[PDB]
Amino acid sequence: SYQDYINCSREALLEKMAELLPEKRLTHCLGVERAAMELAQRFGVDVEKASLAGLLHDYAKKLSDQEFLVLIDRYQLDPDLKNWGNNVWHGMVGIYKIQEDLDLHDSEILRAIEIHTVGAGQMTDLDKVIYVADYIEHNRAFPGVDVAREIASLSLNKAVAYETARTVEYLAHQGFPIYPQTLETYNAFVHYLK
Amino acid sequence: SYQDYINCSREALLEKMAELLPEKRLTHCLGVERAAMELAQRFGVDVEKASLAGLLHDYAKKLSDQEFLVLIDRYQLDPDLKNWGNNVWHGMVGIYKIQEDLDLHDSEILRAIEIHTVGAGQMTDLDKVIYVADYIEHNRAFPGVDVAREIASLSLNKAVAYETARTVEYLAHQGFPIYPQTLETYNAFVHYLK
Ligand SMILES: [Fe+3]
Ligand SMILES: [Fe+3]
Ligand SMILES: [Fe+3]
Ligand SMILES: [Fe+3]
Repeated sequence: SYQDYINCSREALLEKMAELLPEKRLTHCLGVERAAMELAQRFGVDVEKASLAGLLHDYAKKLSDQEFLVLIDRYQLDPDLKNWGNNVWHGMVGIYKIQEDLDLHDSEILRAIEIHTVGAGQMTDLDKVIYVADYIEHNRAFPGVDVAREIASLSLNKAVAYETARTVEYLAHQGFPIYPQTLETYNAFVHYLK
Repeated sequence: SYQDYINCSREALLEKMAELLPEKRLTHCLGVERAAMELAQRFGVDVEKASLAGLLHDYAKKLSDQEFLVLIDRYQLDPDLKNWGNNVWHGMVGIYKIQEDLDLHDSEILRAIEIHTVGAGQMTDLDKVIYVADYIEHNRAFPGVDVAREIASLSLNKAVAYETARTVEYLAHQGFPIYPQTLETYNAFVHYLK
């Protein structure tokens, strides 16, 4: 059960998340919970850890900038984090809020949430499951999501590679800064595209 | 004159480069020489240093992999360079071959050639001139070169930003590894797009 990892039931968690997040965002989290379960089954990851990490991954999406800056100071995190924003923070810093609120201490689940946006050069299978689940969950509708879904049916690594390449491509297309850890992920996984 | 910086005349250099490079590549170098002169005039860079760096920038384009690996060892360069290829090497390592052949010691010209492919987070105006000249020289015909040319008529910094964004976008589109220094350039300049 979820209570093996957090301080409340799944039902209790959903009630709490419904207060924290817009409807569309909670719907997304429920989508990631489901997609993570399917991917974990496929690729030999604990379905329960995948499901919970999937539900929780965007728990901190709506924290204010000030709250994130407070957490960076309190946990004495990488000071460079102050140069970024919500997209980097909600996973990389938001894990601390999740830990405070839910008493989540499982290192594997925390790490999967931590890097769900930016990845890392080295990712566990759980990390990859959450990273991909976020991109392919059934509520998502962006051009090319069909390709991501097909790839994810065959190869977890190629799915990470594809998603990361598309993210880097889109950020450069839009003229947004690219977090350096994102490139670390990109360069580590891009060989899987062939 | 060019002989103020190298061990031969411009005419002598062109004869030497004609033996080293395919016709199309030498034509390109002549295009960069010209574009660098125009940009340097516009943005307050020594036109002579810009012209020479422009002509020389791709001097080492046709060195073999083995020759580059030999130079990395001989000059005890960043060992990570062995994980890359011609695109990174011809500037970053090729400067040593240029120095050997032509007795080029001017630090400014060498640096501009060194980073003409990947840029850096900190670039001199000469560095930016060569970086942009390479992209907009009159022989180039790629979709969007007209936009690059317009931007370069107004802002050197925005031209660097635009070129770097398009390069990162294209590398990710194609599924090629992105040299980390390229991202350093991207993140440093992307603010100029606005
Ligand atoms: Fe997220
Ligand atoms: Fe998400
Ligand atoms: Fe070049
Ligand atoms: Fe060139």
